[PDB]
Amino acid sequence: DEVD
Amino acid sequence: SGISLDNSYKMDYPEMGLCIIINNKNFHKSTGMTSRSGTDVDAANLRETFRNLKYEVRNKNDLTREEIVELMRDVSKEDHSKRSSFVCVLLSHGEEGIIFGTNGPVDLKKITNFFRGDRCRDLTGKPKLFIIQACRGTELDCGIET
Amino acid sequence: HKIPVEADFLYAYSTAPGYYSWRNSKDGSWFIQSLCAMLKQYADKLEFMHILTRVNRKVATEFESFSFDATFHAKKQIPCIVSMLTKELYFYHH
Ligand SMILES: [Cl-]
Repeated sequence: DEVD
Repeated sequence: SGISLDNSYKMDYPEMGLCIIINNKNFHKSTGMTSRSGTDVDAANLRETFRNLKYEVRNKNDLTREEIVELMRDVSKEDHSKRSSFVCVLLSHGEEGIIFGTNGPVDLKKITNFFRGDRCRDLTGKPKLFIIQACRGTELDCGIET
Repeated sequence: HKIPVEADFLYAYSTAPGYYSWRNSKDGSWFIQSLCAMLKQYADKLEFMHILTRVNRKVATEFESFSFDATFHAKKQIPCIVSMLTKELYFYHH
């Protein structure tokens, strides 16, 4: 999970 | 003929229309923006999904902010008279109101303005869909139980 | 008659105003995975706003972040439908  | 209703967009033009997918994965180093791992999965899912809706899909990868604007401009000036709708998917870093070309940001309003009812008459009265996978800020949702 | 130059747009945002949006490096983004699944299952059956409401529930209920960094762990996401459409939109026709 990574953020944009 | 009998009674008519017109509560739904006419979607039986000869073509469903364009689906432009802008998939930005790798950004210019000088921007400091990280590579968006997993976005190719999204781009492929979207391509197949909108292919099966009979959209003419165009995938575009790693576009600068200048290329994004020119592509939106060029696309807006195509003949949409035989197309039911228009779809644009933007995959990228973002902030509120903004999405990033590989080399810097683009105002969302600048992209969508090309398709305004008065500036793209082939699409007047037709649904223009913008689907946006990108940040709108830096808040985090902690959620609540059940 | 005229119509507003802003009418007939729909903005399907992946996340609420002001919020991060989550992307999984292996499965793709929460919102896009959910959107394609719901389009595949319901494009021949539901009007578009009702499809996008299923996407909202899918993202809201089925996803929660996992991070070694306490700041980013256990977070949630709600997408955000912004509609200036003047009619119902069905991707199929009669
Ligand atoms: Cl990827």
